[PDB]
Amino acid sequence: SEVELVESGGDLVQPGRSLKLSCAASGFTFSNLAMAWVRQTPTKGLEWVASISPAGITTYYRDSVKGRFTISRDNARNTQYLQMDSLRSEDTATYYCARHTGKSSFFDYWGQGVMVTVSSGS
Amino acid sequence: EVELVESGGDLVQPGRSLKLSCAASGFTFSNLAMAWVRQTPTKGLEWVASISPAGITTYYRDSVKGRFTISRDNARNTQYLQMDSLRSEDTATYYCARHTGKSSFFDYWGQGVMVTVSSG
Amino acid sequence: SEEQVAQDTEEVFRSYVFYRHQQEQEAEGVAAPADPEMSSTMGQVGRQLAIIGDDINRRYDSEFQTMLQHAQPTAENAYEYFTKIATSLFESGINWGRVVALLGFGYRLALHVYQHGLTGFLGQVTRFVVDFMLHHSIARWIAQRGGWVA
Amino acid sequence: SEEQVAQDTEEVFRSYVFYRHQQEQEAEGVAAPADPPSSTMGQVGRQLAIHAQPTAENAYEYFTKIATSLFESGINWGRVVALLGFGYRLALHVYQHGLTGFLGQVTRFVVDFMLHHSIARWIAQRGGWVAALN
Amino acid sequence: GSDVQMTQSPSYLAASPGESVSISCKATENINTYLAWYQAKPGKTTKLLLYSGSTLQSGTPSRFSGSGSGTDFTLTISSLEPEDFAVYYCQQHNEYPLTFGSGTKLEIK
Amino acid sequence: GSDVQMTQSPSYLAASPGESVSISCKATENINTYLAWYQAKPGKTTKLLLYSGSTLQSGTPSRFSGSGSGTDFTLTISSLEPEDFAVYYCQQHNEYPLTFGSGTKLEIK
Repeated sequence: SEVELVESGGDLVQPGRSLKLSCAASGFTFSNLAMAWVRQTPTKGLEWVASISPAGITTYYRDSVKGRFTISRDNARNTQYLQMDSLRSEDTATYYCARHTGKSSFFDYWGQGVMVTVSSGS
Repeated sequence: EVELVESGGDLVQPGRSLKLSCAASGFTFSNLAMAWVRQTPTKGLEWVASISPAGITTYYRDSVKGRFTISRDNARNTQYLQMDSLRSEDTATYYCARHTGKSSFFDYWGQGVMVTVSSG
Repeated sequence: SEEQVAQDTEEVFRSYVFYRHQQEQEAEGVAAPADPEMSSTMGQVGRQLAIIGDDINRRYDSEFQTMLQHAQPTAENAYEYFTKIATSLFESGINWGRVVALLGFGYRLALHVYQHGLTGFLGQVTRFVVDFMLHHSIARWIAQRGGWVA
Repeated sequence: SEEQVAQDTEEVFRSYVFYRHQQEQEAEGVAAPADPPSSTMGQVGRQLAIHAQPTAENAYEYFTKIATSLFESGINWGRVVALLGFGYRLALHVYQHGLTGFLGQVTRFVVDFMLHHSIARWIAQRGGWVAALN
Repeated sequence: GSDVQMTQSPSYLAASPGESVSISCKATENINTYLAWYQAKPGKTTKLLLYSGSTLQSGTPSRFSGSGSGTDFTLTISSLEPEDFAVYYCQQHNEYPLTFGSGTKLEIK
Repeated sequence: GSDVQMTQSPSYLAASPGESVSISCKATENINTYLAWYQAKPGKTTKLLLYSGSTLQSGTPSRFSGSGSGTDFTLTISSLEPEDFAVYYCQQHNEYPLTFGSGTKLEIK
């Protein structure tokens, strides 16, 4: 029916640790469209983090997260993931779930946003 | 009847100089961009440098920026590659290549010239 | 044969509308991450014809160069050869460009009627194509040139 | 008017062959190193160089009429642009195999054919050249 | 081998229903005509307004209009309606990595 | 920010006249469809086979065919001819610096 994307994997985490995000989807055939992750940094604006092919074979990453972040998906459960390893004080942002319109690189629908904060204290 | 022939190869010690030269025929030389590609014994195939048809604009790869200089004499139907301060990583077979049109793939190639850098 | 080309249309048209559909949902900008890509004679004919579309002149423009390369026009018999070709764009007749345009019309027929129609309209459109091609001498015109393999 | 389309072709065609040549040798990919017209009819040459919503219970009558219209004699906007493209292939391929540059003598050949075979009037009856971008 | 950077302008806009208003989005490098516009509201989900510089997305009102050459783009809201009060982001989809803009807030004056 | 690196596979291939065969060329970053293929013979000069992923170069036989999305490309020789035994290199022409592949040598089986 109606398209909806819901994220859940937000938390407060220490620097250098790991954290895996999860985005649930409904309202469309999940195994037919490419998904992506976008984050809203307190200073560095809006950043595209990663995108993944419909079947998950091909993945694109941005330079600042290449090697640390891993994007994945489980088409059986209509869910995509974002495994953030070796977190940094710059990875703290609001992470949004986004669906590519078709085979293009702009996004039909978005998620509501999940909060990830990387900090030791203060 | 296009043919490209390079000639400026030799065996040289590191840090010295060496100037390559590529002669062209079978087309209007002053209308197409030329390039140099080298085949490294280890580092595969590398695009080295390209030059505009009139020679005003030149592109270089990062590893050769500052040392290699590409030039051409459209009056003499010849392009050059001035290799200064050669290194043990610059030894390869250097090929002459002609851009197809305004694109970055190559119509015809040269026969190949051998440049070897070694401290003895 | 006129009967052979009639049935070869079934695979040529279906292979045409399939690849015509794969390019109408291509990217608009840089393409999203795509999975790696890892076919009869009439099935491949539909693929080669699947490009172009409304720019049928791209077939005419290419047919210009190849026609300018075949007869090799000069300046002695040019005005006779020039007005003859220019008139051939508007005269009644059948050329390879108009046949591909007919296929593209079937694509817009099968597609645009599926949206506003009660059913999926793939089988009923090949019926519309075979009936029209067989009648208006298109099947005979194609057959006398060797077949779809052209 | 037939008078408007007749001479406006000179600007539309001369701008058409210019932009048609500018894209035939473009940078299919990244460009190699390279060294270092705003009127209505001037832009029309560039725009060309680059409804009834059918139903079900009475479709077959409207379908076979249109399908036959692809082969019949007549004038549509596609054939007019195709005629322009022929002038491009004429001016280009004859410049290569000709002693001189044949742009002025070819625009005459194009206008004459349009004026004769009622094509120029057909364009005028649609409003003019400005009627193609719809 | 640098990244395209989108510069949105202005950052803060104050208008009233009925007025006209425009937002500029400039790119450091050429992006052809591939620029998308998004509409972000505090409560609701983000909406796709335009793509490819000028093509309206299914459901976008006709009062929205986008113009853009190669590195200079403009979004234009003609007759401003109360529903057209949100934060607007431009994103180029001409090359990877995809790049958004800082954002433009359209507040009520 | 980094250079695209083409990974050709397989490195060594042995086939016979008449058979069909394909060679894969992968890119580290997106190169859209701008991949060229070259044919290198021991005696003769290197020839341009394809460009822009699928466009045959003037003079290339119809048995050559290339397909490729964005980071995954394939060269395909349909009906293998005895003259078609050589070494093949893929090169991206989507951004500078231009990058070639390691190479694939096609010997006689």
